Amino acid sequence: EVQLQQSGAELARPGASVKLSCKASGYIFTDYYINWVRQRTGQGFEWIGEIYPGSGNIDYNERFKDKATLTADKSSSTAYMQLSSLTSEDSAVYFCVRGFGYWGQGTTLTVSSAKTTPPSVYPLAPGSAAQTNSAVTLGCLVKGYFPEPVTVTWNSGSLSSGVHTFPAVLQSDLYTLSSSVTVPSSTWPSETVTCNVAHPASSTKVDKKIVPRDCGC
Amino acid sequence: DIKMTQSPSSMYASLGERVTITCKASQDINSYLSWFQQKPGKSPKTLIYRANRLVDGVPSRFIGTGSGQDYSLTISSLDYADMGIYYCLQYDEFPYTFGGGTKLEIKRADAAPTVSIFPPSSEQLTSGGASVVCFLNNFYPKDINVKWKIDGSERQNGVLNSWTDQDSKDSTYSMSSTLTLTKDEYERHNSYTCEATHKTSTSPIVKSFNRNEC
Amino acid sequence: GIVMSLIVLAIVFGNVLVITAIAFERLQTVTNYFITSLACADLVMGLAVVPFGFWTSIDVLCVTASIETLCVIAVDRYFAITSPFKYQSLLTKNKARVIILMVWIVSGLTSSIVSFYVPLVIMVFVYSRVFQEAKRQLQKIDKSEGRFHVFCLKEHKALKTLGIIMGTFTLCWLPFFILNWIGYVNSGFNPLIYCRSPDFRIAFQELLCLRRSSLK
Repeated sequence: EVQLQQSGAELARPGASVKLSCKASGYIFTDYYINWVRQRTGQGFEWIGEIYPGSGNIDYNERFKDKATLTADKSSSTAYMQLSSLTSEDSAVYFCVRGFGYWGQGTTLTVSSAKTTPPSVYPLAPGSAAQTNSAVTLGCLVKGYFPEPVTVTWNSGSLSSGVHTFPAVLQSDLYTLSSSVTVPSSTWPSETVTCNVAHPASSTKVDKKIVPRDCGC
Repeated sequence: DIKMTQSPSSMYASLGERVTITCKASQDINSYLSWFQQKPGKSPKTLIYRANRLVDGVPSRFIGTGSGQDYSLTISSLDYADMGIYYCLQYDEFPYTFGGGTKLEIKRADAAPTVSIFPPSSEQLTSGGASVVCFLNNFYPKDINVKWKIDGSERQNGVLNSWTDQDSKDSTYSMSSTLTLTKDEYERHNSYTCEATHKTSTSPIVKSFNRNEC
Repeated sequence: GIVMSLIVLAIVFGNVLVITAIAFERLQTVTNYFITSLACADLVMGLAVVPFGFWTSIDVLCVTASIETLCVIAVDRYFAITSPFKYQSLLTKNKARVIILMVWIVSGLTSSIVSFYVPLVIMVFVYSRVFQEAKRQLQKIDKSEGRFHVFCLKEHKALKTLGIIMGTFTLCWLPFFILNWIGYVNSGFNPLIYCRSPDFRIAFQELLCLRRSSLK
């Protein structure tokens, strides 16, 4: 039970300003500095600066010198990062570490002129009653949403062994993704199987059961 | 500020062997270096700091050992769960600079995919359009291939592909190809096939469906 | 005039909330024993010098004991750091008083070179040495300390609080020893910098039946 809570999803219009937070709770806040590292899409890490909650020393990295401004809250035991005049290239995942020991959850900040729009979970069931396996693979394609990201579990987290979820590929200024699942054919149509979906950017959670098929196909 | 190269970059080790990445900074960090792992879809879990001082909880098979201007993270007896991207970090002086990370994959046994295609769910259809999903699953080598066929014809226009990183258990590769259409677009054709060609075989694995009986 | 009258209650309040603050257990130390000294050298010089303004007698015994005490700590704090052991001078509690008592009578038996130059000539370097050699250490520390854990940066700010109290009493009484009202200004500046710098913050701001951020 140690952890720095983070927003996970943050939308911001270009030129504006977000103020990410990170509620650490599981240790004594003022016994570790906590840096704020930025890790853009694709890969790579770039330290944004380090602030020592206990004292006040905030050593910024030149680059973000005037861009970001760290700050800590001794009481709340949470720390913040002021990101001013956000630009298209300021979009990335912003991490809040405990001095490079324990990392935070992450906040998928995204600067965009775009308007949010929640997903559309549609269920994919087997076509023509093709009982061609000891198993079965259904899936649920979450189409069109924004911004990133979107948690996608199955059976309310219940199911795990054999479930794949693919990275949201963009497509016409809107994200689209999907998760397939294998189970024993000896189970699904018999026992219930739902697919969960979560879009924090919109604070939108969703469940979609998988009714067999139109009996005709 | 303080460049820190990191060989290798790519790297395929099989289960059991001892893999190894080596980090070398520009300056001289006084063993003020750390090693962590990024796994797709997760926040970085740190393993070692002070060049060799394992973090609490990290499995005893990880070993960091360098000094002055060059180090190296290493694991004897590579475990399946050890797939991801490890990066070396230096905190000797400001600005803290990261390595570039070497990514490590695990060589498994050749395994063809288990493909499956689904027509548009009535639900979407009513909404206004139709997306056809085909799942090329659990296959190794990573290199795979798909091509949509429609009414004997065939095309690759408006298909949304995406592959996954090495799976945990099966340590295999799975891909998802979707060809997004319209209620109309889709209504204009009957046959719909998904052919996947993977080294596994020479005969494309195939799956199809018609829009009528269905 | 009748508007600056609010500047006396400031030299009769902030210096009392401090004297009482010291006279709590944790707030009792050699450092806060000399800082609590400049309280009687601001309150007495406000309820005995500012009002009527023997009146020019206590006007010197007050400002000649300040830059003198400022010379004291600068050395005490030094002896604390240059010390081989923990951070906290060796000046015992009683010998701190015995040493404090001798700062007044010698301030009474007392010149810009005797009660100003001399006390500031060294006081700025005995401290300079400190603020400096307090840096080499500050990070001769293990980088890992604080980011991997499982004198520090704190006591580095306690010299920041004592680093401006000695750095404000200089720009307030220098243009005068080189404006007599500017010198009076450092009467409501110490219990002012002790809020957003040292522990005092809570020590005395919440003593008044929980000020504001008392989980308001």
